Amino acid sequence: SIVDSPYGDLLSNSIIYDVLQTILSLACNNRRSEVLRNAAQSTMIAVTVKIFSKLKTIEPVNVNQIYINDESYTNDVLKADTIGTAYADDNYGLPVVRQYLNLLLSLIAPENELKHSYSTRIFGLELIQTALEISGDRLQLYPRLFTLISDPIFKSILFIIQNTTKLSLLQATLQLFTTLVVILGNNLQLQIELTLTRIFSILLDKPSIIKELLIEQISILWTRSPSFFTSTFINFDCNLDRADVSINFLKALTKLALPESALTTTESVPPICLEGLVSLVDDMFDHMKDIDREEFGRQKNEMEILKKRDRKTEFIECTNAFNEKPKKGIPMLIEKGFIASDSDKDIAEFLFNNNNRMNKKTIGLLLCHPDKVSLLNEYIRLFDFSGLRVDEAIRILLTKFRLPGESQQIERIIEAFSSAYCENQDYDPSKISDNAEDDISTVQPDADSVFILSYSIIMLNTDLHNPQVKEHMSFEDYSGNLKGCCNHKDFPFWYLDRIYCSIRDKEIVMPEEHHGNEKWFEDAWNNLISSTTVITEIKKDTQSVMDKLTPLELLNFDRAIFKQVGPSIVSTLFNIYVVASDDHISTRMITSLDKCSYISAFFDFKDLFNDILNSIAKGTTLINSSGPMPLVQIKFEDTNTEIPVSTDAVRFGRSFKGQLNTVVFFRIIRRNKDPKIFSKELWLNIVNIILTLYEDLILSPDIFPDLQKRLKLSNLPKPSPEISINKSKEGDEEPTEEEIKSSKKAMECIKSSNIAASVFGNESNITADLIKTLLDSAKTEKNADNSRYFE
Amino acid sequence: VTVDPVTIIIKECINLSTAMRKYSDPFLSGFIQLRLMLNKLKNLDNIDSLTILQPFLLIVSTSSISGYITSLALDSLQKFFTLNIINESSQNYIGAHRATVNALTHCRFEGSQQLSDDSVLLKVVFLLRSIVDSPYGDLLSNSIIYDVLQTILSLACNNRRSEVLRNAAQSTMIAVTVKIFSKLKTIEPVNVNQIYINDESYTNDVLKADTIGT
Repeated sequence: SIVDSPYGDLLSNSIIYDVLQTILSLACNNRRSEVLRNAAQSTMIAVTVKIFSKLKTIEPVNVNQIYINDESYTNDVLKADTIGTAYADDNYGLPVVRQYLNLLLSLIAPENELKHSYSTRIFGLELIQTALEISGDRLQLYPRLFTLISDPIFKSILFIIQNTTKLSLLQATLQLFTTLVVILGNNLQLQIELTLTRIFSILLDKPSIIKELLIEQISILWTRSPSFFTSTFINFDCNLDRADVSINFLKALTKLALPESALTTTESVPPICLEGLVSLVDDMFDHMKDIDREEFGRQKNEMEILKKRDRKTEFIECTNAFNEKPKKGIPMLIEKGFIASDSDKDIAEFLFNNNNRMNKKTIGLLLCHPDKVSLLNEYIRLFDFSGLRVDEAIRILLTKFRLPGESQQIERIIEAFSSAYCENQDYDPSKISDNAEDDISTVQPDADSVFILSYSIIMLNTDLHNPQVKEHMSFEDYSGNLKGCCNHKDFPFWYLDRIYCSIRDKEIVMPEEHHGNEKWFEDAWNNLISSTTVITEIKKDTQSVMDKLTPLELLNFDRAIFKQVGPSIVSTLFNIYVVASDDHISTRMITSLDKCSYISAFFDFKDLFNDILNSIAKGTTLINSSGPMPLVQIKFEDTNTEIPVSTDAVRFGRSFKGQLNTVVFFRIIRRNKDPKIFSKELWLNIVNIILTLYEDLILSPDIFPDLQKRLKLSNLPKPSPEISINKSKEGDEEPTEEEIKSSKKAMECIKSSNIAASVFGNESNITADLIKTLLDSAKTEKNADNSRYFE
Repeated sequence: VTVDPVTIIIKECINLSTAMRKYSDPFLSGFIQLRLMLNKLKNLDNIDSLTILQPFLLIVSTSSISGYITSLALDSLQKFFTLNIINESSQNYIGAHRATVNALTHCRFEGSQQLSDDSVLLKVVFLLRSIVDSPYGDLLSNSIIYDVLQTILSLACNNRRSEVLRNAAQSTMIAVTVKIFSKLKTIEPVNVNQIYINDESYTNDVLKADTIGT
């Protein structure tokens, strides 16, 4: 009651932190109660809602500044329940929300698995999910909370996904992951790539229940994320130095859609995969609302992003060559379009940009060379420091470098760092002594001064973050060691205090941490955190790259992804349509096939379009190439009609899939706008289906009667029937009432298929090929089996 | 707010559907239908909130379901409320909230031992307090709020329950009384000239027995 009131909002950070501690201790302590625990959980949920709502109305601080991650992640611990039996003294703000997020992380920490129960971890994940769903982008604006979400919370999420079996923790973890990807997906690209790769790996090889839950949550991911698979394609497949997340995702979905994949997997997965594929097709179709395909054809240039995306395989080959040996890799990179020129500026730019798919230790070993020492001077000139209190400069330098073991190369690295630090910061003669806590106008060492300070910093890190070294290093000893420093003077007390504390409660992050096993997950996440979340420069972009793309380029990306993943999708769609048995699933499948035909016709994919149409024709089971039931024409004694009872008649009347595919096929033919899209097999199939539908059933030879009336010729001779009877019941007993009504149903379907306007009158289907095939498919022989209609 | 509430709705729908499937028919069908309808959507406009809440309210009101399922349903309802999924900018929000409160009032279930019953009843009472003490609860109806008073007071006075549940019911009753008379402070007074005669009967309303539960 207090917290959810203005009086609560006028409290202090320490008080509200103690409130959080006590309420959460009551909520997540066994042996207390159940009703009391639920009340405490609801109270904690409400308090979190209020806290982050208050966070929503606080302006950001230092928007233009660059943040160097230095705060520790193990400063808050949930103290044991004992109730019964800026700075503090302010009015809330960022300190309380930061400490609350830190405590929540301590709840779900991957190194605290043995110290907390599963209900506590699920509750912590739920609290984090509520906080995210309340704050979102406004939370993304602030740097420390975004760091605590990027590195450690997502590390915990990935660890839980990889190494859990309770499935109740897994459900909460997957829900939080989906919430993160939906809300703050555009700023957590690397984490999403890693998590999705792990999920695909686990899903393609543990009980089936885990895979079912994984696929269900990831399914709820793609439906609601705006225009999925194409944002993923753009951000990952076309960005290089990453993995083809979208293409691999679609390939795994196609591999998991067949019933052969329904085996040794939960049977509810295949419908989910089919929904995903249908969603991709529908998204592509919706992207073609009003595009005027002529305009698409008029386009000449291709997006340079796609051009580089087509060059990715040779990029991987060049990267492997570079990792093997730089003296051979560099000529290979400069031969192709990756490296602009042999100028060291371009080489430094490349070595700075793509520090994700380049062996960092190999980079360090290469860069120690003399010519590579000149390259190193240019490369560190490429950096940007603007102060950073020396230690943050060291962190920046070591983010994308593995220091070689030998001391000579370390000396070269540190001296180049000193020179670049001097160059990138213009010192001033102020040089204020104590009683000056800032670093811009005050601390101003020299080249050898910062050299000594940086060597001391490295020594302090390697001495204070190794458990195998007895004792530690104190502030007094370190300060005494750094006597005889800048300007032959000593550093200020505040400066050394800050440096010592910063290197104390944070280990310097370095890439290529280990090589082996038993720490593979820690190594992977270290090579992730080394890239981001140590530097968080907010670009304040309006949205993801999706919105800043013109509709033509969006359609181009759709065309590329379809070119990659089309044949597989259409193959699995036809497979499941053949297997399918239910009415609704078959109708949805054939609608998806119709949309696929439309999309193939839009992008002028002749092979795919003819493949899908020919598959429809062969599934029609009406144009097969390679017992005999004579056809019977039915005329009543009243209300004269025509009911031809033939083999194909009953075969069609007892084929739901047959009629569905016929009507869809002729609808597709109706929609067509180009004649030079079909194939010879396609034209043969359509001419044959129309001919066999003319032999019997309902295709009257009244097509284009205007010409017949022009020459005053009579109606065409109707093909004779094999066994024609006239009924007086309104004998030899050939027809049956149910087969009669089945033939009537087939007649109704065929007359509803509007064949005449579908095939002939479309102003485009009338081309040389159609009439040429019509003439070639003629008959010139007088056998009895065909004399019934030969003339 | 600004957090695409349709995503929260679909998450709760898939959660409840998965729970029912694991525990194991019209309720699951309604959840699936709502799932599809919301999936083919982009915001919450042009669709009445009563349709969104109807499966959840129906699964709350039904008597022959397990306590775990209705507990999950009530948790989903409270998450819907606390995130303001249904607001003043939604169709039939008056009807939606009135239906939610009506379904809560006549809640029933069956299942496990007294601890689970106490937990689900506590969730019910918390949701009723959260909704009445809010503006939306102020925009309820006379009969609905009278029924809320009847149910909460009956639960409080019943001696066959636990102690914590009775304390929670007492606290909620005090809060609801405070809210009712605080609203009474704002109503424009009735005729101050005509003389009133106390012909209205003094005893017609008798507290009913507890009905929510097994």
